[PDB]
Amino acid sequence: ETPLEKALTTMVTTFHKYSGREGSKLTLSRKELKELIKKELCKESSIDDLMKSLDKNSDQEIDFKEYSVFLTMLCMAYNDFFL
Amino acid sequence: TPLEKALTTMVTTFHKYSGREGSKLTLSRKELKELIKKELSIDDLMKSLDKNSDQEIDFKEYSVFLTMLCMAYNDFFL
Ligand SMILES: [Ca+2]
Ligand SMILES: [Ca+2]
Ligand SMILES: [Ca+2]
Ligand SMILES: [Ca+2]
Repeated sequence: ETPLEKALTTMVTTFHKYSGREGSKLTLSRKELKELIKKELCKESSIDDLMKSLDKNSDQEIDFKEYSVFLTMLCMAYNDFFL
Repeated sequence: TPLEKALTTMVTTFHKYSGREGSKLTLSRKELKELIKKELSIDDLMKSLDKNSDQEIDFKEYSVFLTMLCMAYNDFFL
């Protein structure tokens, strides 16, 4: 309906358009995360550094809460460009 | 990239409402109540989000709101 609701909707579906390609469909592996960004945001394994930043449980996959934190970092940054 | 357009909606919506009164960088109770009603009680949500008890929602605090919503949307998606 409203652009905000449509925004939220994109965040949740985008997660699942990539998490279900391999392994648990609930978690983005390294590969799924790399496909995610490259195709949906703006690429060498500095994915590694990100993985590290986001992967709280050191299980080497990004679950949905963990992705939620990525989305936040992005918003904070989009917010500063905005000013 | 829709994702990007989504993140864009996140920040501009905040600012579409934060600069109406008081600091242009925070949402008062009134601005918050505007956001939400036009874009999707408050007292109990204020209490939830207002980490510093200053009675304004700064951008980080709004961030925690957006997360709450995604967690939810993620459920209705299952
Ligand atoms: Ca997966
Ligand atoms: Ca993890
Ligand atoms: Ca304000
Ligand atoms: Ca506050």
